[PDB]
Amino acid sequence: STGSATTTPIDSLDDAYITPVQIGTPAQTLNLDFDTGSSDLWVFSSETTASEVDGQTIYTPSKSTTAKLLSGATWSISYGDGSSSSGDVYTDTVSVGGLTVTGQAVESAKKVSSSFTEDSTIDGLLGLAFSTLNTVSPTQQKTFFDNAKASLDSPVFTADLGYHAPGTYNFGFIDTTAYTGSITYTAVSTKQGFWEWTSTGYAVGSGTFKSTSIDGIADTGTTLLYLPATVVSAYWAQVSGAKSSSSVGGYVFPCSATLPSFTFGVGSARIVIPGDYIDFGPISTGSSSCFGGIQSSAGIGINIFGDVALKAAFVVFNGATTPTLGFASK
Ligand SMILES: C[C@H]1CC[C@H](NC(=O)[C@H]2CCCO2)CC1
Repeated sequence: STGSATTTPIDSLDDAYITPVQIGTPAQTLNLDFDTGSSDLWVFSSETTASEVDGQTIYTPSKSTTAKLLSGATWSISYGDGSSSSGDVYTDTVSVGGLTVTGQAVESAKKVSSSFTEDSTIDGLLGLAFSTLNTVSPTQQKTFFDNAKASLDSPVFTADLGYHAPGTYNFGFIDTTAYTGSITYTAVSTKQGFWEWTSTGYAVGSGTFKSTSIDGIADTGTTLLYLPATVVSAYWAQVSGAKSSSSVGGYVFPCSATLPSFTFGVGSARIVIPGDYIDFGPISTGSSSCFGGIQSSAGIGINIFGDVALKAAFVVFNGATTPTLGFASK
């Protein structure tokens, strides 16, 4: 089997991407944030504290003839951005782009933190990291991909995120029309539960490539590119007037600037992030200070190849017995 679904930016800045997902019988379609940096499929629901729901579409398990309470199971998750959610668990039928999993754990939120409430466009998350990170207790649950994997034509999924445009998540096949040149594959460590890999270096604009190992995670659920402070300083030094602002919470730059590109290495291959992809717009409405899309990972504890990097590539998440990651230009 295979599946193919379009993923759409939630706003004009590509702050996140939402993908429609069918849950239950008859189908209830919710728009979920596919997150390769976590491993829970959770949704706003009829069980979510009423004051914490503000415009989201909810899953109502009592209206699904295939929903079953997973007795005694609870979940609770906290993300790197400080947000959180928790609740109980149902199993139900879940379909993405024509690919169906029966008996998928659907984690129903009883509580969500304010950032979730305040984002009316995201109805929940669909985790695509390794199932070892799943938070369900006392019986850990599998991700949608892990459940689907044995049925797929090939044990892979791909992320093809757009810049200020829709893109595609495919399951079970590689669309050879969706990228240019060849796909370069690179090793993955699953020791922390992430799609963790080592970039071979970077360049800023038309500058020379610096060969240096940068360990980080491929994370579709993180907006920006978080890299070591040395790398990030070298980038922003090429933008007149750019500075790190403790009050704003990272590097800002004059909105009048033209940003240089940023290149990252994948083995001997190179992925170029155009300068425009690094512009996250005014820090506040009407401001001439703009927020940068490349930020320091110092204090996070891990480097994160988030959407800013991933959207510049066609990315293969290879879930073979020994997982790997592939990157192609597009
Ligand atoms: C238990 C699991 C729960 C999900 C966590 N994911 C994250 O915080 C994301 C945001 C940035 C890095 O990846 C990782 C631990």
